[PDB]
Amino acid sequence: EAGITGTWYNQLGSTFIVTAGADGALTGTYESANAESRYVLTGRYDSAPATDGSGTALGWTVAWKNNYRNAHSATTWSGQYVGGAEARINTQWLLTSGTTEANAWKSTLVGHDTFTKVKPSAASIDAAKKAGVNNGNPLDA
Amino acid sequence: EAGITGTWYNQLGSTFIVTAGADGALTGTYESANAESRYVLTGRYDSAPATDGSGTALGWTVAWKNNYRNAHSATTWSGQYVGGAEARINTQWLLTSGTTEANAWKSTLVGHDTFTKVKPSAASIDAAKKAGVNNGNPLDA
Amino acid sequence: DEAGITGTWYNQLGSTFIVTAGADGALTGTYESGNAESRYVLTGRYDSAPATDGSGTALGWTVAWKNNYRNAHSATTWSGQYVGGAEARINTQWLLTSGTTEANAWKSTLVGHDTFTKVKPSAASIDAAKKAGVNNGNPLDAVQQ
Amino acid sequence: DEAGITGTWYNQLGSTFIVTAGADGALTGTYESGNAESRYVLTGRYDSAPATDGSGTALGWTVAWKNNYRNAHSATTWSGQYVGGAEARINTQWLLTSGTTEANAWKSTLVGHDTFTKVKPSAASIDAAKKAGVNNGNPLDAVQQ
Repeated sequence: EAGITGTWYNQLGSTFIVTAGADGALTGTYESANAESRYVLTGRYDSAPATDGSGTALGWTVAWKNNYRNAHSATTWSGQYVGGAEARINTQWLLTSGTTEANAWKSTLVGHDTFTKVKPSAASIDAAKKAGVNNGNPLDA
Repeated sequence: EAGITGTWYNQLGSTFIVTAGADGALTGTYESANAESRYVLTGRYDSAPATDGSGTALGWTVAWKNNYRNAHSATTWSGQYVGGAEARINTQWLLTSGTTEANAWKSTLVGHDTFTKVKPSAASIDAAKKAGVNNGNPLDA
Repeated sequence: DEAGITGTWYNQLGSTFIVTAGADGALTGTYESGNAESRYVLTGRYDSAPATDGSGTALGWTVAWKNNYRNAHSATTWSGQYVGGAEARINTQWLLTSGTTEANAWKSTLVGHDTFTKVKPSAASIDAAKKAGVNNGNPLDAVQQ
Repeated sequence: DEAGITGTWYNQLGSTFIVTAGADGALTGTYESGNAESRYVLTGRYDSAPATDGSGTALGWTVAWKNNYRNAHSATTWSGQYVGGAEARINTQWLLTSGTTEANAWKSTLVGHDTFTKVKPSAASIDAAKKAGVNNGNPLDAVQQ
């Protein structure tokens, strides 16, 4: 809640800006390390998590359309928030593109992203970058 | 848009009630074949799809908390809408439970759901049911 | 399950795999789209002693999409379970990973699902499947049309 | 890649697999959590002639979680790619499917990711990994503690 609301950064400096509402809503924007690269997001989170050391389940969606570009696709992230001095949101994502029926087999990509509250540097932003980046962001996005 | 807004039914009679807004918002509820089993959903969809026979990309999230139960989990569906006389929404989903760090390996289930606009019968609602149902709905939900 | 799994399996698009289930848990065979150019080696594992409570039989297999004719520089894994009976079926989830550059790693893996039965589908069935959007885990480029 | 893949690989929690890459594309070996009771047969496939453009080497493998000691009635597949070099690495996505009843089929398959390198992690590294939430694709019940 207090912990989820705010700005989050992935492995590559992509930026997730989110407000967690009292009622379980997630609202915000997803962008790159640029208004051309900013997209609306919305989701849900468990607003009354267990108090046993478990993470807080959540998920959200970005449709990759804004006033500048349309990639005809949408990503959903499913994951959990873990608070603390090194707070993280660990996720798995699915990126589905609109396709014809014949191409439906290649409609959905899968991956994983970890978000933290401190912006990374180009060192760990490029090394880790050579480690295999995992944006669920289509290039056009 | 006109085509996505409305009530959708999965393989097992689970019910997805959604409004597609002009701006790309999805808002609605997810429920069983019961207010105890109704949960808020929110998502995004491509409000300006290609006109080449491709589907419309979309996704949405349910956090499995309502005023009756809390499963401490959230499902995201990623998929595409295909319109027509047998309109469908084909999806893949991820169900992540809040877990401790040690149990994070079993935090996320994966599956697939197809939604159509006509409510199925118990025949095809139980056969197809013996065919292996795929709700992304945790039991407590 | 050794006897129940061994044999030819079809998806609803007609893709075919031929597998031998070994007593030791091995799965060995081929996956094909009809012709040799579309046929690939498969190998995997299955639970050779599953629970005796009505549960399915966990299994998985891999196909690397290289044979003596073509190479799609990719590989698919299928993870799922066998259910025996007069309508025996293998329900799976698959992952198709392509070799890519580092920059393209994030878009290296497709995910999908597919179901196999022992009954060859008719063109009819094959036509409605295609209609319900194709679910195969083979890349089209593995297919010699 | 036959030479680069053959050998022992570790995840950041210390799980280990030992694989031989055959010239023909086969992957053969074992997966273990230290002791025999936690060791399982693996088999898979890899692209034995990958692209010559900087791309990785597509591969996959399966482990059914049955050995001579225990049986978890499940199987995992890993799909991913090998990247060679002084910091050689195998990046994967995995699917862990348990045999279940029909009613529980919807919750039969876990998904996750894991990365392997040729360097055994220290307890330190192992401790921060555990901290960053465990990513292994083996069920705990496959592990003899």
